[PDB]
Amino acid sequence: TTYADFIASGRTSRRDAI
Amino acid sequence: KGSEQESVKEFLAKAKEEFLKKWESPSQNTAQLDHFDRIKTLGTGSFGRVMLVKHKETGNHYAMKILDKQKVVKLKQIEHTLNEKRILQAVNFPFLVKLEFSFKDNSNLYMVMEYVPGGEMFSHLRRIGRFSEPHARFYAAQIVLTFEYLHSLDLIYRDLKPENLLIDQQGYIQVTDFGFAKRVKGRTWTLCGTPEYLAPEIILSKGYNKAVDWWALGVLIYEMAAGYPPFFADQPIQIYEKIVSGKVRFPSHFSSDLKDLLRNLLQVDLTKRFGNLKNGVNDIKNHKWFATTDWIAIYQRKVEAPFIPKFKGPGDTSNFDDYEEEEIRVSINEKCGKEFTEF
Ligand SMILES: O=S(=O)(c1cccc2cnccc12)N1CCCN(Cc2ccccc2B(O)O)CC1
Repeated sequence: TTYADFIASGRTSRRDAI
Repeated sequence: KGSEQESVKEFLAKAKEEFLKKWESPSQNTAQLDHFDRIKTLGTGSFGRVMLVKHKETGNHYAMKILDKQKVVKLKQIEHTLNEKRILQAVNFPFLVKLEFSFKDNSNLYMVMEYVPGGEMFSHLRRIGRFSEPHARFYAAQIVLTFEYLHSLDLIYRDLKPENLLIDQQGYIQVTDFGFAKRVKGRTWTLCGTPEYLAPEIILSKGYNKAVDWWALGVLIYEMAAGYPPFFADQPIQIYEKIVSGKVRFPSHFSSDLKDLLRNLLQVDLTKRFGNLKNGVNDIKNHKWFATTDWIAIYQRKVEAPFIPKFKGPGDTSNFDDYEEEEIRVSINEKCGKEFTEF
């Protein structure tokens, strides 16, 4: 599922600006 | 309803007058470090920390944002930091964090805001997974009003994301960060923001205007309602390709009204994007997904919240992480005095 892909992206934690 | 919106126009005219007064003559040095008892560190950043403190005479708890002047200068954040403080001390709206005190010393800048123990939407969203559409819509409605307010002051926000939104003890939102907020009448060009939330015209290095905030609202509603953002990937560059592609995939459980709203907010062509059309914010306030939303009631904090973070005491820190506790350094010598004279 798309959520599984998200919980696999490494971008599930707080996201910095940039 | 038409009387309601003449009311809205009169309100915004009054708020602009009051904002410009505090904007043109900012408050300064309205407390000092010795006035507070430090309790615990609530977050860390490249150029400062946030600490939970308690006012000695009042007993009230505050989040105290402490910025190292030397690092602010090093990381080229002077303009952003001066803007965050100047904006916060001038604005006045129910869904913004409340700046109570600010001051500076030889080493640091301090901003002292009412403590919201519920913490950031981010951690609640990630723990719970996603919010139901009524739940998402309650939050979204407050961002819509908040952008109406900020935009009426010619303020572009540019920093919307669950990380920068608190859930207070009545379950209502407080917007936290204003370092990237700027007073701008037409377009601006700074490449700033968070990859997942960046509008296509930011990525494409063309100038951009307040429509980027309505894009970011679409991202936020999507992330709240789905549990993941509409554009994600391992690396920022892959995110940007998805954003400019003009394609979004919606979860199967999204209502038809929500999809139609989001197609108009996540509109890659800023000249077609809701919030940036002839009728402005009313195309959003009048969209079918918001038919049940009592905008007056939301502003007045009369709607009952779908979620109240567990009340565990007004000094509870359970919704924040644990950090190594370190001294607040204050030099015997003034640092970066000229950079921060206006603070
Ligand atoms: O700590 S906060 O949640 C916060 C901010 C404002 C008012 C608050 C009232 N009560 C509680 C917490 C509060 N919040 C404030 C910190 C800003 N970051 C992280 C951060 C931490 C340290 C320095 C900068 C930054 B930054 O962004 O770039 C995240 C959000």
